[PDB]
Amino acid sequence: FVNQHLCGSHLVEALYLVCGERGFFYTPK
Amino acid sequence: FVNQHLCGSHLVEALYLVCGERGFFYTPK
Amino acid sequence: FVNQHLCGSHLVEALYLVCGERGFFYTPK
Amino acid sequence: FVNQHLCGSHLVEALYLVCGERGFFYTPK
Amino acid sequence: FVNQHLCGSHLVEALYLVCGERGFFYTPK
Amino acid sequence: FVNQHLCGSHLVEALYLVCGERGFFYTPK
Amino acid sequence: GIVEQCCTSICSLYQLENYCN
Amino acid sequence: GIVEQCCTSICSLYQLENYCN
Amino acid sequence: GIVEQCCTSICSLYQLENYCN
Amino acid sequence: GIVEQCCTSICSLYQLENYCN
Amino acid sequence: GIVEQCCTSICSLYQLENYCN
Amino acid sequence: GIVEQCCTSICSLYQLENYCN
Ligand SMILES: *C(=O)CCCCCCCCCCCCC
Ligand SMILES: *C(=O)CCCCCCCCCCCCC
Ligand SMILES: *C(=O)CCCCCCCCCCCCC
Ligand SMILES: *C(=O)CCCCCCCCCCCCC
Ligand SMILES: *C(=O)CCCCCCCCCCCCC
Ligand SMILES: *C(=O)CCCCCCCCCCCCC
Ligand SMILES: [Cl-]
Ligand SMILES: [Cl-]
Ligand SMILES: [Zn+2]
Ligand SMILES: [Zn+2]
Repeated sequence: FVNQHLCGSHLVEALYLVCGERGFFYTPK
Repeated sequence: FVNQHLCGSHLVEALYLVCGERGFFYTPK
Repeated sequence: FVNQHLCGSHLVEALYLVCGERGFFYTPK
Repeated sequence: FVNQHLCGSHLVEALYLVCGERGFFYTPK
Repeated sequence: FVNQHLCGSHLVEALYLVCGERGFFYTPK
Repeated sequence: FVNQHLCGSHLVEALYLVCGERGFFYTPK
Repeated sequence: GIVEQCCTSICSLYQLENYCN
Repeated sequence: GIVEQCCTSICSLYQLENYCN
Repeated sequence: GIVEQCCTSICSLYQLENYCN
Repeated sequence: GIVEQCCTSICSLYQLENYCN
Repeated sequence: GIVEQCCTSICSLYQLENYCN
Repeated sequence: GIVEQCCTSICSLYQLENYCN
């Protein structure tokens, strides 16, 4: 589903702004 | 620092595209 | 100026995420 | 609806490029 | 369809990262 | 160079919005 | 509303000009 | 999963805080 | 068309390589 | 303004909230 | 080119239109 | 780290893959 890929691209930018120096891990699978 | 933040914003976008289903860990300096 | 424009591009994206349903007024220098 | 949030993120970047120095107001509600 | 416009905005950033110095052409029609 | 890459990332986004259905050819230096 | 106009139908560049300060 | 939670329902800013290292 | 191929089905990184100048 | 402060120093989430409606 | 002009000086919408197909 | 290398020198796709899970 292409809609999943588009939403993930907005999740990575949200985690980057929120986590900041802490960092984030993105793991859909 | 400000410009370092801007590079990371595009950096996480690039990492998300390149890795894909594998995912990644983002750790800043 | 060029780099100021780039910061504003990420700035409005950050403001949109943080505020949400409230909305915001963006006024540049 | 998540599709509303995604479209809004593209509206803020469109207003920023169009309004420029004038500025914009985003008010969904 | 608004979903077409959103996906195209993600295609241009994917071509830019992939093509790099080569460059890309975007031609939906 | 790094900052030149960042400007192109926003440049292709701006060109995509402005042109629209016409499309464009992106050629870097 | 901008959400009820430019997000249910595609808006041209001038359609975004209306909401500029 | 973050894909199964924050992409099927809209997540507030704090909902994104959970996945921070 | 790139719109009719990479936007109705998810395209891998190499699928984007085809349209590079 | 917003540019004069946040584009020269990193602005925290509380500082961004001051610009919300 | 496009980078040599717009990445050193802010390009107006008309200038961007010159690069459209 | 990732910032110390890719934000000062352009990183190729192989270099980005080293940061993938
Ligand atoms: C976080 O504190 C950043 C640490 C990296 C050092 C940043 C400055 C390195 C020298 C570059 C100076 C260029 C800007 C005047
Ligand atoms: C719009 O005209 C910007 C007004 C703010 C001043 C920009 C320059 C401030 C000093 C920084 C110089 C650094 C770049 C050489
Ligand atoms: C690709 O090789 C870029 C070619 C354009 C020249 C870049 C440098 C021009 C002078 C600006 C120096 C400012 C940074 C110290
Ligand atoms: C605030 O909630 C905005 C009020 C109007 C929302 C309308 C949402 C309609 C559902 C989405 C339809 C279009 C999907 C792209
Ligand atoms: C990896 O494949 C993620 C596993 C869960 C995927 C769920 C996808 C459901 C289809 C999309 C529904 C929501 C559309 C916005
Ligand atoms: C120009 O109009 C492009 C020609 C092909 C458009 C196909 C649009 C199909 C409707 C969207 C289906 C997929 C939604 C993600
Ligand atoms: Cl930048
Ligand atoms: Cl989207
Ligand atoms: Zn999007
Ligand atoms: Zn940038």
